[PDB]
Amino acid sequence: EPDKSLIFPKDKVLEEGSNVTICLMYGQNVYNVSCKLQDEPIHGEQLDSHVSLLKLNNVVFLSDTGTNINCQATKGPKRIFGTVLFVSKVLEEPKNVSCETRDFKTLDCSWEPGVDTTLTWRKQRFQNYTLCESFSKRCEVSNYRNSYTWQITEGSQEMYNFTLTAENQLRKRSVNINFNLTHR
Amino acid sequence: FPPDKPTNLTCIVNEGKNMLCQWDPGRETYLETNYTLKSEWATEKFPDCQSKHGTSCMVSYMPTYYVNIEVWVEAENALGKVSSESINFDPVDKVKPTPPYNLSVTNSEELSSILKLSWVSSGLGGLLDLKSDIQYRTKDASTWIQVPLEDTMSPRTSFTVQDLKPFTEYVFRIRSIKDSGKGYWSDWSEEASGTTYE
Amino acid sequence: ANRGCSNSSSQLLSQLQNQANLTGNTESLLEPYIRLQNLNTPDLRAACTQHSVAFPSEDTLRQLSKPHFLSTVYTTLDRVLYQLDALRQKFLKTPAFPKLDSARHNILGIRNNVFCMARLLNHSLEIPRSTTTPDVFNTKIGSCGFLWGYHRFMGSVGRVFREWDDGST
Ligand SMILES: *[C@@H]1O[C@H](CO)[C@@H](O[C@@H]2O[C@H](CO)[C@@H](O)[C@H](O)[C@H]2NC(C)=O)[C@H](O)[C@H]1NC(C)=O
Ligand SMILES: *[C@@H]1O[C@H](CO)[C@@H](O[C@@H]2O[C@H](CO)[C@@H](O)[C@H](O)[C@H]2NC(C)=O)[C@H](O)[C@H]1NC(C)=O
Ligand SMILES: *[C@@H]1O[C@H](CO)[C@@H](O[C@@H]2O[C@H](CO)[C@@H](O)[C@H](O)[C@H]2NC(C)=O)[C@H](O)[C@H]1NC(C)=O
Ligand SMILES: *[C@@H]1O[C@H](CO)[C@@H](O[C@@H]2O[C@H](CO)[C@@H](O)[C@H](O)[C@H]2NC(C)=O)[C@H](O)[C@H]1NC(C)=O
Ligand SMILES: *[C@@H]1O[C@H](CO)[C@@H](O[C@@H]2O[C@H](CO)[C@@H](O)[C@H](O)[C@H]2NC(C)=O)[C@H](O)[C@H]1NC(C)=O
Ligand SMILES: *[C@@H]1O[C@H](CO)[C@@H](O)[C@H](O)[C@H]1NC(C)=O
Ligand SMILES: *[C@@H]1O[C@H](CO)[C@@H](O)[C@H](O)[C@H]1NC(C)=O
Ligand SMILES: *[C@@H]1O[C@H](CO)[C@@H](O)[C@H](O)[C@H]1NC(C)=O
Repeated sequence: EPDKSLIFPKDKVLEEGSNVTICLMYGQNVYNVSCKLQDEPIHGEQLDSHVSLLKLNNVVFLSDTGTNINCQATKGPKRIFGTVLFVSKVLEEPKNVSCETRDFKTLDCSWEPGVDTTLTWRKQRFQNYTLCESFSKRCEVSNYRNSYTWQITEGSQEMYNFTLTAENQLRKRSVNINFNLTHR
Repeated sequence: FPPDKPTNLTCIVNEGKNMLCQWDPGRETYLETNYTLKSEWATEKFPDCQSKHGTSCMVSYMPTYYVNIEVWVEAENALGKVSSESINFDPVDKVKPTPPYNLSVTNSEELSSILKLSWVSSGLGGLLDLKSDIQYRTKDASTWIQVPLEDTMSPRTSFTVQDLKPFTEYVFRIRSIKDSGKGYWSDWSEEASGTTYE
Repeated sequence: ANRGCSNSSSQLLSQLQNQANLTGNTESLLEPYIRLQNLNTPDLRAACTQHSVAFPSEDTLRQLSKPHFLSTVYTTLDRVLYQLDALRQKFLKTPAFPKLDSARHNILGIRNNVFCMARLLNHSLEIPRSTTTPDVFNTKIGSCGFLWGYHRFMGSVGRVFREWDDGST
């Protein structure tokens, strides 16, 4: 539209320390578009006569709500338009994963969840922890973050080979443990 | 034998906690008896307060001020069910404030017979106008001399005690209550010391 | 029904005035929301004050009679409750924002008080959707403007209650 402007992408989910290139396309009547971050100027490059590119290098994590990118035009229609840039932390590997038995019926395994990488809006909500054994082929999403109560089926099987997996919308970490039933 | 009608239904709201209500059961029934405390507004109902042990139970919801609330307790056993009388009160008139802290006593170089007091009060973030009661005494005497309560009726955070002996130490303590005279008197604050000027 | 809101009228009026003075404060809900959404830039605050939702003005409230004023207050509080419920169902984080629940309880209390006051005057009150969001900047701006308008309306209704207490005809 000659009296409007667009910006892409909208509500991008990135990882802390990556790059991004934001495009901005304004109409014909709009002139001298100037975009800014929270509080700083941004040196934009004009790809074409009506387009402008914004380059951000090594974005830093500010808050779990995202970094607002407000862009206001000096000439033409006086208004404010922009998008929110969601930056998330790096997912860590579970540390000191160990399990135990009490009465040959349940296995209370515990681990360290690490750093929380859950956002506030509807972008990233779940951080699942899946524990799947090899000799039995059983795994379900645990309801807790650093604990789980495993139920062993009958058969007097004395062997275990687990593989804990933590996955979010960005990456997926995995750690394997190996132990014995009578030795723990 | 079946229970009797409960009485002595009173409720107190501590600053920073939920509403706590107490009553007397009466006679021993020699049977398993449950006591449930009801609570509701004029247009809304609240969860029940089931006494886990004894007669008092602490509610689970947050207290809302400036709204009349009606509560009553029902006694039920294996032989009958009887409920006490209901009371209609305001949660802001049953608040028990916390004692003021950071009590400091400062002297004056010009007037050696005065001692200016200084303290801070919570007041739920500036919501309640609290009047205070100030008691002072020397270091060797055991009795406490109380200032006239009419002089400390206005909401304030400082007071100047006069008619004191020059070059003598004193001990002070304070407690606050609502301006309208309702509610409950707070506990005594920490004793602060102060020496008059020469 | 008859299990609350005793026949005392001066106490009810004082409670209403105190609730209005407590609610009509920018530090209650608007300032925490602004400090949480990273909207501290002066341009962002100008955009906040620019977009304003249409609320009844002060002269309109002062020109109306008493039952009409009570009915309009009831309807406006109902709309504010609906909008707050929508914002809660869109934000999807309850523990990081208890001011929303506090304001909701305060609005419910004000609604109960005004209903009781209307019942005391022998007047009958008038008895009467997408979770996902495409954009977030526009939603933030809209919520900011709505909170600003709500605080202004609470201040206006508090001033009207004060004028009513001064009159007492
Ligand atoms: C983000 O942009 C920077 C700057 O353009 C780039 O950093 C390059 O990283 C590679 C690999 O380490 C180096 O060989 C180059 O010398 C760096 N500079 C340039 C200009 O290419 C890269 O595109 C991105 N960096 C990261 C860490 O993601
Ligand atoms: C992480 O766990 C959640 C919660 O159990 C699951 O999310 C499901 O995702 C599927 C596919 O998108 C939906 O059909 C379901 O409605 C979601 N909820 C449930 C309860 O199943 C899923 O196991 C994992 N999701 C992600 C994104 O990793
Ligand atoms: C025990 O569990 C580990 C990890 O889950 C698995 O080891 C895999 O073994 C296969 C067979 O050689 C390899 O191709 C894979 O690379 C191994 N790693 C993974 C992550 O799959 C396997 O389930 C079990 N290993 C043994 C030796 O029994
Ligand atoms: C784990 O426990 C099982 C049984 O308690 C044992 O596994 C034995 O491993 C040896 C070495 O290969 C085999 O020769 C035996 O047949 C296995 N079974 C038994 C009953 O001895 C052993 O105690 C543990 N496993 C290992 C590899 O040490
Ligand atoms: C009714 O019973 C209550 C029992 O809760 C008593 O009232 C106060 O109870 C507290 C704690 O039990 C005591 O510390 C107070 O001394 C009691 N009296 C007052 C005036 O607070 C008392 O037995 C009865 N109250 C009345 C007013 O008769
Ligand atoms: C063992 O787990 C604990 C967590 O309670 C912590 O010390 C660490 O993650 C593990 N120990 C070492 C030496 O890594
Ligand atoms: C009283 O409460 C207990 C739980 O403490 C419950 O088991 C019982 O059914 C209730 N009623 C009676 C009459 O005991
Ligand atoms: C009260 O004194 C303590 C230390 O004595 C310190 O927190 C501060 O000086 C005062 N606190 C407040 C809230 O005034």
